[PDB]
Amino acid sequence: MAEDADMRNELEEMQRRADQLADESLESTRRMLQLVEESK
Amino acid sequence: SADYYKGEESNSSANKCLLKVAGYAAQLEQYQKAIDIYEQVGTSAMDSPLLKYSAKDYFFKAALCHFCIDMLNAKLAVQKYEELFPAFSDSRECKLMKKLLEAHEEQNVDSYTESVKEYDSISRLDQWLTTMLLRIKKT
Repeated sequence: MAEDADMRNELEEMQRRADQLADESLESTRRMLQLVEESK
Repeated sequence: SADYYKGEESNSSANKCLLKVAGYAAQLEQYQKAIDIYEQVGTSAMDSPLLKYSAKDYFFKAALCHFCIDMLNAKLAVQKYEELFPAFSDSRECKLMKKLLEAHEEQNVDSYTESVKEYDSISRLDQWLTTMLLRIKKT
């Protein structure tokens, strides 16, 4: 089941891709707020 | 120079000189003059549509300058500023002062420094405000 194990790991890799995307979104939102506050 | 310009009725120039003098005085550990000057400038600036937006900042600084004197008068001044300039309540400055006062009320210095760090991360702090906050934190 080694190959099936790696298939599961690929699924978890897709899950971590979603997580990474959410993280960089969170960072983008923070940068939004910082710049918007700065302009004033 | 401020007196000379006031005698010439040239407003908006004596105000900056008085503000500089008040800030340097507050740095010199004399707060009554700084409080009075900042309050006077703020009350002169509320009626101005253009400067009104900056007026809040002045109020905030004044309230911080009164923080060292004693906590009770700090709370009272916060109330007076909130009631006299209701728009000031909208700004995050009121929330920051309230959180700082709450942290001090229970000797919760950790919350004080966490809030200060978060605000600094949101916007970098100035040397004068940093020194004032650090001096307050000694207590």
